Amino acid sequence: PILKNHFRKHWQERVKVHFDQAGKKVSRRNARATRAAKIAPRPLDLLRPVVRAPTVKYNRKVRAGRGFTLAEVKAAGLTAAYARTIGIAVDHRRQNRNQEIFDANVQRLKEYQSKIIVFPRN
Amino acid sequence: SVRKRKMNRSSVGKATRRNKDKQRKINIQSNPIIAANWDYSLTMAQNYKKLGLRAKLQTPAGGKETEVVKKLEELASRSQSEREEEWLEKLYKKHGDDYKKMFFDKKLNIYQQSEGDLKRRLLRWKKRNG
Amino acid sequence: KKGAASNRTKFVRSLVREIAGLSPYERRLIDLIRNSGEKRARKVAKKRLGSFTRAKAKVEEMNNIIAASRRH
Amino acid sequence: TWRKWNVKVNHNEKRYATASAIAATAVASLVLARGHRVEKIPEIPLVVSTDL
RNA sequence: GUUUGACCUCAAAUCAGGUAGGAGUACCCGCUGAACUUAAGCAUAUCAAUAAGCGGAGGAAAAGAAACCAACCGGGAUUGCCUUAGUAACGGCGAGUGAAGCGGCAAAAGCUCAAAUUUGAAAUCUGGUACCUUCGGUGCCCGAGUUGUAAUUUGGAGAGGGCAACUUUGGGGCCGUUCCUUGUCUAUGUUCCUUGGAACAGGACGUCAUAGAGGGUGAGAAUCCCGUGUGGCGAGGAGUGCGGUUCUUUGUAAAGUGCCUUCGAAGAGUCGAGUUGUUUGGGAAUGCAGCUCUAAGUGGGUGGUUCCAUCUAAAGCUAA
RNA sequence: CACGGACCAAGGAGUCUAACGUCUAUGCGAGUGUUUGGGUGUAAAACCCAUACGCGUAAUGAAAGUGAACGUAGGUUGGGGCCUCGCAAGAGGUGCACAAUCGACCGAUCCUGAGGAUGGAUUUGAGUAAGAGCAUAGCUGUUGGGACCCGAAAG
RNA sequence: GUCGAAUUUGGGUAUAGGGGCGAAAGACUAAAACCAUCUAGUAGCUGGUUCCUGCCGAAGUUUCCCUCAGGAUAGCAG
Repeated sequence: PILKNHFRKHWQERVKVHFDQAGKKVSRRNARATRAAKIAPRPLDLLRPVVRAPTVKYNRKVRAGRGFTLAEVKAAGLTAAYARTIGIAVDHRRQNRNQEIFDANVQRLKEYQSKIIVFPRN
Repeated sequence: SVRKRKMNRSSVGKATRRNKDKQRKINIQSNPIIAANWDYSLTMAQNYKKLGLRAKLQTPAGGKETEVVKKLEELASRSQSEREEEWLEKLYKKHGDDYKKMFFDKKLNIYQQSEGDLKRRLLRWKKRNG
Repeated sequence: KKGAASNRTKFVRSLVREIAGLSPYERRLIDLIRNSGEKRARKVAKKRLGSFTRAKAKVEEMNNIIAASRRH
Repeated sequence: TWRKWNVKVNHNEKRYATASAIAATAVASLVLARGHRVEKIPEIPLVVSTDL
């Protein structure tokens, strides 16, 4: 009546068509298989925390965080430097303010520590 | 092309590498218990659930004791120097157990060490001896 | 713990302040406080420096140069 | 190259066709119309034991 | 002493040892930069922060561990994909330009200097030189260096002591496995009749098939040959990923945990302000460049309706 | 008139894509869309899928904001069908979609004075008034791209 | 005034030369060759546009936005 066509530039030079969608899925699965073949008994990814999303819109939702904290790791009963060797992602810049999020993470860490089998250095 | 045209024409020979079948099937290396029990006909995640071990700690996008006992089996299963020993010999023979006097001695406790350091090191000396 | 006091850096800044002397405008500024007062002193300082919050800290700094040099 | 090559199809429509295709494997007259020399066999759908 | 000697700065040498240029250039990082065109004729604008030109790198480059986003019940380096979304914003509000946070997912990894005395000891390093088990090590010597090389410390703090009768321990071989390169072995008709120059065709009879992919062979050949499929046996290397066996470990040596006790710095011609020019979706003046002027430490920056929140700049590295 | 056409062969011009739209087909339907990805695979095929997201299910106002049933979801006027009677014609009841007119609610818009109340009158809307859309495919239209094929006074 | 005019040219070897204004210095704003790219540069035009049959089948016009252009929108056929 509206329409805006951004074809005033030399658009025909930069046209990326993703024919390799099927090729790149295979490539990532081969990558995962290789990583799991090198990291044999371990999962494939670090233990990630539970986290509340920002903004009025999404604060209903609970999502994965980057890492726990020095606080959540200490309350679980271990050190940050040792947590990384057991494959627990640690976030130094994140803060602890909500009690429900805190306790959920501590129990996630505690249940993780019961389920694991750490190999000796010998 | 320009260079490829010559290389497909020359008597040098191509450096042909047939490394395509090796891209899919990479042998498991880091653990011999897993190396013996890994069905290569199955995938990565299928070989994890077959053994029991959790492959991804976050819940995946999409739709999804035989060996772990053997692991559990193999997982349930600092001396002193000549000069340090002879130093503790001197301290015990001159004092005995009076750690206050033992650490206030300038002649034998040349490094002005505490009482706790002395009783710990002497008990290491006493366990290795009679 | 925004600007943690740091007894040593307060000493160092004030130690260099007395040794280095004053910049030619600050040299005018301290003459201008004694003769014309803080009114015109802040006016010149604001034109010289960037903002008004700059001129506050600077004229007060120069007033402490005067407060120490004259009395104690 | 940026010609359309792959075709998006509805998923339930795709499953409609796959169900219909199974449904037509046990017709015995569509099996003869499709090709398949199926005159000298007992019954359709043809089922063999699991030992196969 | 009108002498002799320290330094400082600046030179030279076919001195000893090194290193830079050129090529390639798809992608990648910069610099520099148009026009045809399109907009109603048209200084803005548009094509376009494009092409051409110039420099600089690698297998990726760049980016990157917040002077980040937000306003939440808060998230948490970068990068990439779907989404945001032709949305917010810009624009003779015209032609047109045009994001980002959130959410999902791919992949994920963290760190290091400078600034506080090793001062019971420059603990550091390069070169020369003689040996040895040589991507190095050891001995001796000339030096660099206090205008600061080492150890400790980087905000997640951290450091010096004291207390647990608190917890732990390095390095090199050899042989296996991992990987790379390379060699070799592993099924069944050349049986009959007709056509044909020739059988690999037609027909008749059979085999092997985890092999009926392909090619060759005098026409359409699983069964003639090479191959294929399935496993087997070797050779030479790379290497520290781990599995064994084995030789070394040391010295009042190096750490970690929790508590007590005593202290405790954080990047200036930089931020900023003005200013001309460029540039952006950035009206909030978005980034940058030049020029004038030029700060502070209960600092300073960036956001949000009296204040509040969140970062730590002006130093550096880092896979996917 | 003029312009093309000596003869033959072969080549030789409404194509692809993006965006938006109509009509038709198909799947599901107040929902709908797997294919960003993940899992799986006999391996670019096929077959499964978590979390979100897109469009729709609610609009109005500049924004703050507010937010669609007095009634059997409403009365009157028509209305394919169906139902009762009619040996038939015909009469009556019920009335689907849809069309006209008088009303109820949402939104902003003034009196009433209970501060903003109960009630009063219209204006606005691509309103509510018992949903109709989402997705794929086909014919196709408009606009942007070299854009039906060849040609221009060039910077 | 009048590249007067190059006669006379082998080899080597240079410096210049396009515009209004302005005393000059300087600035406003216009508009000699070839090769390759940007470049498929711009069409209010010329030329051309590829098989068959069946059926239906116009208009060549009013009014409106004035208009030359740029065309936009009731009738006829669906």
